[PDB]
Amino acid sequence: SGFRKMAFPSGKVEGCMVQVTCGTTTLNGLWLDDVVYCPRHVICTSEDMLNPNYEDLLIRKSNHNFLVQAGNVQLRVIGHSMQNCVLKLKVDTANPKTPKYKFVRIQPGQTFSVLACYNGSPSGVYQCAMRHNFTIKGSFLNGSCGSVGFNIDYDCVSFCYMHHMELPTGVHAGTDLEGNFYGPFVDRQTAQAAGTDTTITVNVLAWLYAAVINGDRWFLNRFTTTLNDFNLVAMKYNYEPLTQDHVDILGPLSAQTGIAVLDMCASLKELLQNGMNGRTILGSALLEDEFTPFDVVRQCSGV
Amino acid sequence: SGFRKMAFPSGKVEGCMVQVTCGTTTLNGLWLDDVVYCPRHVICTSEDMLNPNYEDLLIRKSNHNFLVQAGNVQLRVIGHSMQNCVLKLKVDTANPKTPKYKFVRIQPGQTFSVLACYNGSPSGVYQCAMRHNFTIKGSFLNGSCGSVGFNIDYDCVSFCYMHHMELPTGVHAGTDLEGNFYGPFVDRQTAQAAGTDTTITVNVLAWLYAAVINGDRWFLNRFTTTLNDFNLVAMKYNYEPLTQDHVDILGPLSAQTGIAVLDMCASLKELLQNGMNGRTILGSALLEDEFTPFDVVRQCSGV
Ligand SMILES: *[C@@](O)(C(=O)NCc1nccs1)[C@@H](Cc1ccccc1)NC(=O)[C@@H](COC)NC(=O)[C@@H]1CCCC(F)(F)C1
Ligand SMILES: *[C@@](O)(C(=O)NCc1nccs1)[C@@H](Cc1ccccc1)NC(=O)[C@@H](COC)NC(=O)[C@@H]1CCCC(F)(F)C1
Repeated sequence: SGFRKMAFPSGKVEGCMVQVTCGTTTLNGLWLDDVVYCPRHVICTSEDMLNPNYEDLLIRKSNHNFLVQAGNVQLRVIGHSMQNCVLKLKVDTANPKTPKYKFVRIQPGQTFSVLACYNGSPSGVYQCAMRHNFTIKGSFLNGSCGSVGFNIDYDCVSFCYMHHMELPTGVHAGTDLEGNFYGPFVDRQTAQAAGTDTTITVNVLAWLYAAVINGDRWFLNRFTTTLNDFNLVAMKYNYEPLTQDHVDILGPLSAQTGIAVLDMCASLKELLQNGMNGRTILGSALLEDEFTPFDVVRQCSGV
Repeated sequence: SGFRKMAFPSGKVEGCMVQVTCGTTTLNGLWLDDVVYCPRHVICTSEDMLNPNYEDLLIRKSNHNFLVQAGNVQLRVIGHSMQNCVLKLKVDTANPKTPKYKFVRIQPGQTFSVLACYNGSPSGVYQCAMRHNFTIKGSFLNGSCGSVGFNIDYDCVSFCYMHHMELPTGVHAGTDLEGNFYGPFVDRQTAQAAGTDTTITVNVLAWLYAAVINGDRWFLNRFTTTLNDFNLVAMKYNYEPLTQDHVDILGPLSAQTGIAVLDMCASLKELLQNGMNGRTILGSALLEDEFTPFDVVRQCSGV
């Protein structure tokens, strides 16, 4: 028993982190085979951040402008190119610790682990979710750019995120590993801000199933609603619409607990309308939306 | 910015996990140099758990009774002995991935990372705190015994916990790495239960400092109280007494924010008396007591 925000073991990713320096800018890189991936703004200076032309800035650079450090061993840069908002630095040595990997792009509502790094050295690991406005609620300080987000499935690391910057509200923005931003954000200095956000409904129901599996049942009731009558109330509380596909994904949790998806929706409908009355669910006094149905099944007992 | 429950990178610990089998019992072990450490109840059977004599059970065992698996390679057991509630299995091979390490015992209020494992394979990492009643609020399923808790300081792994069992309320109990239980718990079948718990006051104040550093200031006030008048109210809400030593530990956070420790105590005193009025602090609607002053300094900006 127990239910916690659990990150994947970060071992496989720690062996890939390096420090990339260009001039006075130092940030983190990801070393896979003979390529180091890092945010392209490592070539920029404080003056070059109003409206930079990265193609112009990259062509005025040479291989010797990039210092790459893998722990203590220096890596010799033999090539450089840009791929969208990411730099690809060809190095002379293939990383002997390169795990089996994929570059995948995630959707709002999906979760991933983040290995926060500073100067090529990992400081901590935690779990994150991609919000509907394409921001994440992470924990990052100056020098954390280049830190990556990932999921693991049978020793295969699926890299999904690279950290680039912090938005004015304190939320975080980054790209997939192909250099394409999550959301309408740019790697230049603008007054950009995160758009409106909604609560991930399928995740809140999955977390209510984890609570039932762990003994929290005070919020249950005999009632049941229709998918359409549930969506009318969800809309008023700024919750994402629940679809029939989400009901089918919640199926295994519904089967394990003997509580129907529309039965669970009637309890969520009441929690939104009345609140919790000073009671808690899995040690929390708010409804949690950062656990997917997969995360719940992965952590909870199958009994 | 941002503030999250952040575990240490688990890489150094993942390379030490092994699977230990004795008969039909399979659990996790920790391989350091040529010794594998695991819970001693791996030698027991369902019949032997009423009131076992572990000395009697261990003497009826031989080296060939223990199968040790490090990933795929089988480790040959050349010695065995008991150290309190832990078994020490001497193996023929020294772990080449053994990091620099210490066996340290932690106090209530301290935190540590947990690498949950099943069959010698790590499944996830998360942060935990030792409560005043010597239990932890972890996330563990059948087969998780042998999972370890640790802290890292400049590449030195200080192992502080080994998981043994779950208590009836769903909380977890284990030993230090010398085999000595945290708390009045035993590794036999009894109706044992966790004692009363208190809230860790110095941790709640440290977390209020993280909120001020991260922009949450609605709970601040102009008032100030004495250490003695604060402790009278803390006692009523089941909070641990705050000492002058705790005030001196909170000093660096007080200096960074310009808010005096007794000033912060007046805000906590008001939060306990009136609640939050539907407002949140660092995304939480309850007062968090699982971040130490160290954890806050480690994660928050020094500015
Ligand atoms: C790096 O880009 C970084 O850490 N970004 C993410 C952050 N998350 C919380 C705070 S920052 C880092 C690179 C660097 C620049 C110069 C010297 C050394 C490292 N940048 C910053 O730390 C930061 C200010 O430091 C000078 N600047 C930015 O993050 C840029 C702001 C505009 C958008 C951007 F171009 F994407 C990054
Ligand atoms: C192992 O001891 C274990 O996983 N313990 C911690 C748990 N946390 C949540 C659920 S269990 C595991 C060892 C094992 C025994 C037999 C077969 C395979 C593995 N034990 C258990 O999973 C569990 C029931 O499984 C048969 N029994 C216990 O945990 C014991 C209960 C009494 C106290 C104890 F002796 F310390 C352990």
